[PDB]
Amino acid sequence: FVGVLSAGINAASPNKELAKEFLENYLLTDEGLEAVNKDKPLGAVALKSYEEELAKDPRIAATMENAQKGEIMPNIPQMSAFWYAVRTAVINAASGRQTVDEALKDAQT
Amino acid sequence: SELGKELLEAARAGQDDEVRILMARGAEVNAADNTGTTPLHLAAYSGHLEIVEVLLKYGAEVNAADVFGYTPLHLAAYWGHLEIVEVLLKNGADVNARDSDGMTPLHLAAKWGHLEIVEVLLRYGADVEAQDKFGKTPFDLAIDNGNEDIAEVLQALLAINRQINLELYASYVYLSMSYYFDRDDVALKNFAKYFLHQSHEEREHAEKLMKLQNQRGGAISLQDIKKPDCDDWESGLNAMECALHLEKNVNQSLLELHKLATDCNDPHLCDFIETHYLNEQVKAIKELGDHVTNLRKMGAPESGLAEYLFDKHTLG
Amino acid sequence: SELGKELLEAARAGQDDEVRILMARGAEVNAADNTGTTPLHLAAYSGHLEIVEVLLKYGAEVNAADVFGYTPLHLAAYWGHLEIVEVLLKNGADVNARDSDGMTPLHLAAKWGHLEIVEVLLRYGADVEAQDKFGKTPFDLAIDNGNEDIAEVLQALLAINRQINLELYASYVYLSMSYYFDRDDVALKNFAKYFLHQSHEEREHAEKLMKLQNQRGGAISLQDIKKPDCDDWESGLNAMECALHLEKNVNQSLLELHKLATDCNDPHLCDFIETHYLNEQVKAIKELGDHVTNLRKMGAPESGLAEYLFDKHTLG
Repeated sequence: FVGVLSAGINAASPNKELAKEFLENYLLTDEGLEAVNKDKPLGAVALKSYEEELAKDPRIAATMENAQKGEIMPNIPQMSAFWYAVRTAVINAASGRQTVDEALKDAQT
Repeated sequence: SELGKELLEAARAGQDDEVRILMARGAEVNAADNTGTTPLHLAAYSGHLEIVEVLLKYGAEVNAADVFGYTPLHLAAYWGHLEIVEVLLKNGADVNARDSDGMTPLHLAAKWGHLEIVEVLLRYGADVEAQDKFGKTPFDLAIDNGNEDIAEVLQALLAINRQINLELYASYVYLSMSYYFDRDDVALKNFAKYFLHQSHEEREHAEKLMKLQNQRGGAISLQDIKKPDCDDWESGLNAMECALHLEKNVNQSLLELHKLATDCNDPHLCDFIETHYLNEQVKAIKELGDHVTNLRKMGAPESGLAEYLFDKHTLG
Repeated sequence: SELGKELLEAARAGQDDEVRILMARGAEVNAADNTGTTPLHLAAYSGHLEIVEVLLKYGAEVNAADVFGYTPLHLAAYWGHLEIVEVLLKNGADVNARDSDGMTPLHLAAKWGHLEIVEVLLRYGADVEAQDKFGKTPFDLAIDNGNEDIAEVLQALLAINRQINLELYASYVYLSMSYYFDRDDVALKNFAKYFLHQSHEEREHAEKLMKLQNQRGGAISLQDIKKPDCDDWESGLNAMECALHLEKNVNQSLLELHKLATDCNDPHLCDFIETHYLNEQVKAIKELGDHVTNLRKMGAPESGLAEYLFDKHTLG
């Protein structure tokens, strides 16, 4: 699961261009991600050049390759039932109460 | 299970002192968890023989299946622990136990390449021809994983058992032939005498192969003997031709057995075959072809005078 | 079929002169109507042997099935014509032909009470155990219609064939037992020698029953010989107890055979059984019970010294 920390602008904002300038020319650049990473890092980031700066850490390279070959997290509420359905699937799998197909088609519906 | 999980922790960890004290307190030995895993299962998976021994001393179940079908023998064969395999078989473990996949412990030991486990399992009667859900025998799992010596053992054993069954089959065909020739409408006594002699010779051939298999330490495994193709042969000529066809089939299977023995680097088996079997087949085929050509030249089957006189002069 | 219906009318009516002239003109013999009825079918249904003979001389089909499955042998067996049944069997008529109902000609001849047809059919290998769509054997059709002598013949034949198969079975169990006792981990030579002797004696018993069946004019019919129950016996005591159980089973089936022979008024079979079989069974059961009690008193199986010394002193 690719979990992406993003910066959403409020939809009631009359401050569109100011925050867009702050996000594009200051945040999502080399020095902005550098300044935030001096206190707490962000791992794999979205900006390409700063990914080339951080790719000397092999943890960051492993994170970005798993992220680019991974599945993006769904933005939909049915995902909640997913976390209620398929979890029970492995509770029927590793415990052996059901088989593979039984647990997975129980998580299907 | 007031001390059952106290047995589970020692079975996971391997403390003979802990289980000795728990048996001093009378801890229950059949403590099954939610998935069926017993203290004997963990004792087998771990590979400490002492906890297994004392668990069997207090009467633990040797054939307890989990929710996946595995017994302690399955897990013991997977991880390659010889002594616990031996003592499980010594306490009445079922050697042909199937899991959810239908895989016997022999499947596992052939898939992973443990020779001594395979041999001890073969000693106790493991089925060579058991197939799993994919239709794989242990021979197939041994060739797919590069365990060539296991596959050699498994192939030679099956081939010798099939030759034993084939010699037992041929004796019964000759019995049928012999008692056809003394029906009151087929009154040929020397034909019947000849075929009874052949029946007893083939019984001796099969017994020789059984004795050889016992000298090598292999496992004899007997099958059904199927009934002959006819109850009614038709003449002396037709029965002689069927007997020739039969002995040629037997000779061909013996040649395949010899080639298999030569691939497996077994000079003793090769010399046994070519000393007791390969020259007798040649003699028998020569004699039966002699009988067929003489009977055809005399004018049989459509001459009843020919078979009477062949009965008197050649078989007499 | 320019002369085919001209053959049908003579087959319905029975004129040897008409069919002689039609064969002088070369009339076709395989004239099938819309329902498959051949001139041979009507020749059989009518019961004139000469037209059947000349139809087979010109190559009529002996196994021509109609739309209901009947052959000329079926109709011949229904109406009770012995000579045409004989010459159809002489020309290669299939004796186990099934109709639409699965009823063989033996079913018909047993249902209607024709003895000589039943006997000629049994001589050529008719199946005693053939079932029709209702699951009825010819024995059932003979008891349902009051043909008690047919049912007697059919019952005695089946019983003697089953006794032959049972004697062949017991010889193979003893062979298994014998070669268990010379494995290198079961090193008891005199046990093995004893059980090989028993194997050959049972082979002789079966051959005696086969010779008796040939003297009476009955039909030997062989079946499969099934594999013994174990490959691994466990001790000398356990094998002796299994052998005792086996010989008791054989004795019980012999007593049932004797009672059946007494119902059928067959003094020769009764005297044969009680002269060659009933006293040997008593001797064998006495000896095997002797062996079992001595082995139990010496302390076997849990004393390995007991079986060694029994091997030396009793079987030596």
